[PDB]
Amino acid sequence: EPNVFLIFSHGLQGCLEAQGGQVRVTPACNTSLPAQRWKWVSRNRLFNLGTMQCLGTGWASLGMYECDREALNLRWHCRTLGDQLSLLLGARSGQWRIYGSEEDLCALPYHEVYTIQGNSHGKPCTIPFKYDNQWFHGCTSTGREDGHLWCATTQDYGKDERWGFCPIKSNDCETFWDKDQLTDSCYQFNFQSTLSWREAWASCEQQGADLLSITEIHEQTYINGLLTGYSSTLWIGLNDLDTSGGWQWSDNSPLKYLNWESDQPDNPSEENCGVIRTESSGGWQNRDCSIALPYVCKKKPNVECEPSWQPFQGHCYRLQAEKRSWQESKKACLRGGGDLVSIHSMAELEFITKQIKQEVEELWIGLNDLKLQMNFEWSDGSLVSFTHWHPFEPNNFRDSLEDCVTIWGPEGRWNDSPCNQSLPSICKKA
Repeated sequence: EPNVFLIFSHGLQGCLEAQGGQVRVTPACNTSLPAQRWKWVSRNRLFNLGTMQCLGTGWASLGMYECDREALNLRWHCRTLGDQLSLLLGARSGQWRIYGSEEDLCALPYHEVYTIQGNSHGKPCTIPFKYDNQWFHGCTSTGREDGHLWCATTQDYGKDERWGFCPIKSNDCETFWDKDQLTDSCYQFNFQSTLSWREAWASCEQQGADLLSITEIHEQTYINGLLTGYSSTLWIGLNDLDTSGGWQWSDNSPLKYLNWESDQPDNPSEENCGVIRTESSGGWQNRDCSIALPYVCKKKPNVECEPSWQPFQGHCYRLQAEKRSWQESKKACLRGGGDLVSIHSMAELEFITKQIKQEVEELWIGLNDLKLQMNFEWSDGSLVSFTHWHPFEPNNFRDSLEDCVTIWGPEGRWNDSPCNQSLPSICKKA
């Protein structure tokens, strides 16, 4: 019902129809009628709800045939379909569009829907498929008692007995999820499935979810945690993929907590997607995004300033041209009754970079990991709600221990560097 649509011709002023094995175009289009209702399916086949059959011709013997029929041509490219109909039917501006909205017929293609459990290793729903000589164009609950929506991963479940569960967008977390009662976070460890990162990213999105994000040390300890006793290597949605940026979370979460393996990450150019390993007791490694590994999903239900200080929104900001270590830079802020600058918004980053930093190369900012290594916090106890690393940053967490963060160049993105280094700094108080 969501991605089912009606084909329409302006040149012929009528929608496509199917009757038995013959195709007619009728000017009076009613969405109520299923014989006029179509949807895209696998193998570039076009599926009809009313007839529960596919459109095809012969290698101009056009009509409607069973999808299983291999000897005919049942394949259609949406981008040419409009042009083809005009040829085989004569719709002699004269273009073919979706009935409701003037959208191309490629507006709602068939998305591979990835399974979750079952003897099928996450393999996508084969649509259509045949159980007990009945054609299905989606997931059905018939053949179960628990009522859970399931589908097959082959042309014939009677012959192959290959099945899987269906993804369900929801705001509860039951049967398919474990729940952390401290944070209302629901996690899903798909040990058996084997999908790419891009494929896995999809399978999570399909469930009103996304790939894992470990934003706090508590999350890692909890997960460490649920992995206990098991053997696997799982995708986590830690990517290097933003060409113009460093590491980030697939859910645009702030990268404040790290748990890389000792000699990791190596090959940040070829291996752009991160994984969690049980063997390292929760440690992170980066691998090739093309490889097929299990994955983990995560979802959550439901001013007048001082004289030398320029203002932005709630707070006042000032530049210290004097060069110092990170720590001695923070002290000079205290002497001013403020702390090292803290950034919580992109707007705040632009101002600080455009108005305050100006044409100075590098600057210390409030971010560090001195309290606990690998866990970054702002100096003024502010929440880390924003992360804007430069490409392949951060990288100095295992080499320096006392790892501190700087703004670098015009763009305003960040490098991490030992607090050894002497640079200018920016202060912020209200």
